[PDB]
Amino acid sequence: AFRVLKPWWDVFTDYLSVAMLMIGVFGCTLQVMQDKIICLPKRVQTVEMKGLKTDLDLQQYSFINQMCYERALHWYAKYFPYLVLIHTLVFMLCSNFWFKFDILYAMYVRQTVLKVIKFLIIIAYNSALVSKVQFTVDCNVDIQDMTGYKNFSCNHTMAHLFSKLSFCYLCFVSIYGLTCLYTLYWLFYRS
Amino acid sequence: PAYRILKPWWDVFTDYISIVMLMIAVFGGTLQVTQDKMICLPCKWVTKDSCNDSTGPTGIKYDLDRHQYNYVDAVCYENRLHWFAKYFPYLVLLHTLIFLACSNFWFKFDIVYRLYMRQTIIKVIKFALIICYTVYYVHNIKFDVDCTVDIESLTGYRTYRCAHPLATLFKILASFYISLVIFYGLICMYTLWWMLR
Amino acid sequence: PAYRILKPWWDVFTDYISIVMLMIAVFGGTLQVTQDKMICLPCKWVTKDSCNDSTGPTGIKYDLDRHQYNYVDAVCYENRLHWFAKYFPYLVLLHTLIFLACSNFWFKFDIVYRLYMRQTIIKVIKFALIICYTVYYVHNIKFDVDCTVDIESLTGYRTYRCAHPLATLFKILASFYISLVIFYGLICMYTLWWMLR
Amino acid sequence: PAYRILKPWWDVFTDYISIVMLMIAVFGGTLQVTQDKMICLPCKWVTKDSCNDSTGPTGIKYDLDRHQYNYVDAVCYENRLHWFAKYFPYLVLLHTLIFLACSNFWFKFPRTSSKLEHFVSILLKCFDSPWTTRALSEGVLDKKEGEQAKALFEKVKKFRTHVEEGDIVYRLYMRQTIIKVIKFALIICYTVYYVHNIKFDVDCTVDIESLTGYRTYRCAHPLATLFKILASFYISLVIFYGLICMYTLWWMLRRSLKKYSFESIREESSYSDIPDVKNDFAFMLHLIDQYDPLYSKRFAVFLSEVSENKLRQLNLNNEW
Amino acid sequence: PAYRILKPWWDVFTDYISIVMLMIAVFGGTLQVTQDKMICLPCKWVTKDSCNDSTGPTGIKYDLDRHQYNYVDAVCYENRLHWFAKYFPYLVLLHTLIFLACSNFWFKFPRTSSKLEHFVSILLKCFDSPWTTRALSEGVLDKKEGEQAKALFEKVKKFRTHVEEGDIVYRLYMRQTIIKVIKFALIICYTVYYVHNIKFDVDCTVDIESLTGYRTYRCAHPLATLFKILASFYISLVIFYGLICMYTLWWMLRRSLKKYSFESIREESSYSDIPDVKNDFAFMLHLIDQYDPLYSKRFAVFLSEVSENKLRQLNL
Amino acid sequence: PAYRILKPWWDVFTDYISIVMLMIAVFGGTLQVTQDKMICLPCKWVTKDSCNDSTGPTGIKYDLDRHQYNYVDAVCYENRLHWFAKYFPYLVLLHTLIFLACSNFWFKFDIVYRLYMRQTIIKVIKFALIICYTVYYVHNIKFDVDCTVDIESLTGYRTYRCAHPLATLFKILASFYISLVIFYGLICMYTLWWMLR
Ligand SMILES: CCCCCCCC/C=C\CCCCCCCC(=O)OC[C@H](COP(=O)(O)OCCN)OC(=O)CCCCCCC/C=C/CCCCCCCC
Repeated sequence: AFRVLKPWWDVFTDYLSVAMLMIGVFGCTLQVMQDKIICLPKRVQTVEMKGLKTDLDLQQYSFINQMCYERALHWYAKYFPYLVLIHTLVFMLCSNFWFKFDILYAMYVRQTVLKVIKFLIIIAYNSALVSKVQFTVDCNVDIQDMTGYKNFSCNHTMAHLFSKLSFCYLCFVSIYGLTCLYTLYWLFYRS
Repeated sequence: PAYRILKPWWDVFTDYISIVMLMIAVFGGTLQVTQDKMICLPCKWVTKDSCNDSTGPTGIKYDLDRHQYNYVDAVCYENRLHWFAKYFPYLVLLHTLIFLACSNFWFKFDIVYRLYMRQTIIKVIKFALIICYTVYYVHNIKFDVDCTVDIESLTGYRTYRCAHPLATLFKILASFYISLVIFYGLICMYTLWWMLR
Repeated sequence: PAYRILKPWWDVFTDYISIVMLMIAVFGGTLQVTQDKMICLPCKWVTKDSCNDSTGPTGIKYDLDRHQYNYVDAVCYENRLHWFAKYFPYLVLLHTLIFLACSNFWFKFDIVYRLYMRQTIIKVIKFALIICYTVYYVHNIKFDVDCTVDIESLTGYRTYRCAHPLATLFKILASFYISLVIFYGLICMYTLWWMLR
Repeated sequence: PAYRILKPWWDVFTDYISIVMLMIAVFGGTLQVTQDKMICLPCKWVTKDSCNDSTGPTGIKYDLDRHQYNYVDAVCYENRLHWFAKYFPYLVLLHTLIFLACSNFWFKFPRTSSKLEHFVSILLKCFDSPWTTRALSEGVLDKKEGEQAKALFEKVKKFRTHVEEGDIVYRLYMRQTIIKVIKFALIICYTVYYVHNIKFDVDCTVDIESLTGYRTYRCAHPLATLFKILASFYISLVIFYGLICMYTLWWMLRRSLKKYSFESIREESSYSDIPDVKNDFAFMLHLIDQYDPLYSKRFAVFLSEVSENKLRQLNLNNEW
Repeated sequence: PAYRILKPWWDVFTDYISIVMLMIAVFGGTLQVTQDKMICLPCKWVTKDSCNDSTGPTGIKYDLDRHQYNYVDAVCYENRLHWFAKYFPYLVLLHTLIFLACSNFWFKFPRTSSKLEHFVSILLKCFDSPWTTRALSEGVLDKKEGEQAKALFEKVKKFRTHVEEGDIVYRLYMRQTIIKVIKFALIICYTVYYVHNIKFDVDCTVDIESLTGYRTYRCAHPLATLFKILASFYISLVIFYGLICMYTLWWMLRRSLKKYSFESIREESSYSDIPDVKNDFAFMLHLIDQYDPLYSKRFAVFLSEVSENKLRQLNL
Repeated sequence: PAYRILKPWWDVFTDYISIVMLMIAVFGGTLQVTQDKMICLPCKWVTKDSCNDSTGPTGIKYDLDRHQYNYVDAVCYENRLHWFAKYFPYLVLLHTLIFLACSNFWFKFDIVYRLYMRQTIIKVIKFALIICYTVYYVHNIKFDVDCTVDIESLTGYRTYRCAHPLATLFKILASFYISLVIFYGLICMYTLWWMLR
């Protein structure tokens, strides 16, 4: 049993990585649902209101749905759980890297530094690209030849859920990086 | 293992309460991921952003397609449904997971007794925050939901009156959840006093 | 373990009946989660909030969208369907969970004799309550349910005649569930008879 | 566990048939839960509530919404579909559960369970005893193995006295076999008589003209022939089960299983003192002979008293 | 249960093929359960119950509701689609279940299972006994080890007497393999001569003219090609299975399994009176040869009375 | 078992990559059974199998039933889509099974050294063939498919501009696969050098 040589930071990171995998599985299940985006045209042809007749079939609506999923929605907004799953696989692979490997000190600080830089890169990229998960999307695909409308407004059904999942994911990686930075401080504070 | 002598009846009771809270969270998340939606019909005759609510009977033609209806349902599901009514299963999942981490803290972490003392303070203060936030927001879930998203440029109407089908379920789930939390907290509260005396 | 000598014949059969009731419970819960809904058609002829029910045949044009139909189903599931017909699998879940908690409390806890006698009395009175409370309400699960929700300002009708598809199958569950409870009480009767003799 | 010695080939056959039967039940159950439906189409031209069954051709308009059509499918699925086509998998699950409970009924019944575990334990540990090898070989006896052989002799005499009085296990196995064969007969009867009611085409007359406009509809049940062939397959399984059970019942009536004879073993061996056991002893010894005669041959020595005298002589020489 | 030494390479390969056939059957069955739909469109121009197939194009309106289409789909999927194209996954379920039952019959048949576990247990006991190593390398003998060595010799003698008499295991394996080969032949014949009936385009003529207005319909079967692929793939595996099975039968006619020759083992060793065993004992010795002849070499020294003599004088 | 310590680091790396590429194949198969469709919209201006493309905007009426759309999509999917895009997951599933079976064939059967020779050679040659065939056909996983079947006798159109929905993701999935195999191939070449050392 290596639990004696497993301090609190390693066990905390293990449980956090399990949480990462659970979050990624939940996000993949969210992406499993067929109904992803819902698109309606713009400028479509007490006061009584009347519904606007878009003059569109079901399959035309589905076509605009997938087209605006293609060319208007952000790639991170479409594969955020995908990146989450890949990156937690990387986390559990390189979390036991020192265990699965002055050479002892060397590979231990190598593991800590690799974990720290992965954490920092994840923080930078997530903080940069998290704002792109929006509900109201403006889509300007050129399918006027088939539908008749050149501009569309769409809604991403689970965009709020992806933003909340990204907030929880960022909190988890934040605790991860705080405990790993404490590990690095303890390692490099003394010889 | 042989830790049942180190696990007294309050730790086992809180563990079982946590298991029930976990499967409640799983049930809520499953319901929200599969069958959760809203069903919105526009208010045909409106009086200042308010539904006035007024030879045989014929169905009202809104002339909205099924897709426009889907758009209205999603848009009203975000901007007007109360956030607790949408994030209750994820909130209870997060609370259950943090309770599990707190209750199983010494099992993989007189310093042990002081650690349990700090653990009990943290767990009981989280119980206090949990019960306050849950009690204050249980009555903020309603079946019939008003909506004023101002999407007249896409469907032609402003105000909508939607139905949230599983909303009551969440309230009922939340209701049961309150009992569990209270039990958990009450049990934990005794432990604090049991170590205070 | 070695506690099988403390579990007589009646205990083994009651445990097996409890597992079988748990399978019935989870089957009903899965049906409620997945395929529970209603189909509600408006009544063209009405007489004071009641369906009047009054060469080749032709179809009746209700002049309603699909989504107004969905709203009618949701509102007549919330308002005019009996709560027991909606919550019977969940109540059976609660009864089975508390029944397992009562049956196996002395294993996880003249103290033992006191728990055993209390559990026997509780299980007999709980069987009586369950059989009475389920036989009383079992007629609320009907195939045809006439609903009247006053959504004329949003739909165009006042009365509808819903059909509940998974109702009668629930009946086939419920009676069978009751039958299992009957057998439980029968075993309990013999136990009490043995407790008298 | 080590109960497989008490289960002959017919018990293993019935256990596997019941497992396959349960698989059929679960498959049909998820089929009925998820994909079971009816596609009901109204008859435009009718004659006394009966479908008359009457320039390129063009389609026939019914003016029915999707919700009216769903109502028609639901109403003609409940009111005019045969109940067998709807609840056949649940019936199969019930029959399979009852068969499984009957098969393991003497296993969990405490009065027979105690006898069964005692018999299995002392039979296996008598097989493990080297006194059987030393005796059927015929001193070669250690103090410790002689002591445990004496203890096993005492245990065998005690169990023989304890189990000779009652034949409850034999009666329980009789009851299980008779219940299984009569349930096979009932299942075959009603399934054969009711399997003709699973048909693809159903003419439903549910009288919902006030809601849809048509009196009679013609419905196609998509999962009908499937629910036929499965049922036919199911019937085949039951037949096999019944035949197996029939043989078992015949095997428990050709000779008296409550009177065992050691004539072959005590004739081929030097010991002619081994008596004939009766009642439950005889029944479990017959069940073990259905596994192999070897277990009975190695336990017949421990059942003997001349072998006990020879062992006592060996221990007397060992101590003195 | 340590039965793996009794299943040769052909048995393991056939079990793996049956497992992957179970996988094929499960996948085909769940696809047929969930997404096996037929899409039937009527043909406007009829030519003696046959479809004529004749600036901006305009769509063809049939005036059919979404349920009328679902009814014609069900009718022409049931009546006119060939039965193999519908129940192929259930056929492969039944066939692979019967193949597995045939493979594990002698494992689960107590009359031969008891003999098999007896034989396995004594082979494993003789595998660890050190008189075997002393005899093959051909002395010190502890009292306990000499005791279980003589005891194991006596079990070997009694168990040879018990097993050599009958041939139930040999005849049951004969019956098993001949049933497997005849059923493989039947499977290949019917599957080969029926597989070509999986077709994507089917022209149905069901006479629902009173319910829809059209007599002849053209239907797409989107799960045909996949079934075709799976069918072909399934057929290929049976080929493999079939080939393997013939090998076993060929092996079981290559020489009489009811007799065994110890000529090589006793010729290379000093003990020259090792007797040639027969029947069930010879047959399971042959199977252990097909697994590892080292087991037969290790066991062969307990069958000679000369080794009994050497063990007696060493123990004396 | 008894083979835990024989494997070096590269064997464990190959096993991990094999597990990842296994569940990649399985998840692709789940996507293929679940949401594998493609939506064809008929071309309003067809001049000898060519889509010409020469107030408020308005939609286009194709006058096709939903079932004629279903027939068009099914026929354009099974007649005008490359086998690679349609059967990406079953083929990668076959590759997983064959790769894993060849990686563990010596367990199921210097004969061992020659067997592991043959298995390593098979592994590296199948890596090469898989890379070649995958990069040679990776271009056919594309969204836009101009299908042309000429079933105008049933639809009234002859060309349709379909767009495959689960393609680009499939593309990146395929991309992931090749990248994984690339590292696998790298490790494989190392093994080759070892067994050619
Ligand atoms: C011969 C029998 C052998 C065993 C077979 C057992 C039968 C299983 C019975 C059903 C299993 C799943 C129940 C599903 C019920 C819900 C149905 C539902 O929601 O709708 C069907 C739904 C939508 O379909 P359509 O609308 O036709 O698609 C759009 C057309 N382009 O269809 C689905 O795709 C169902 C969802 C997919 C999951 C079901 C399983 C399918 C097989 C999975 C293949 C890969 C699995 C790998 C196994 C992993 C093991 C480690």
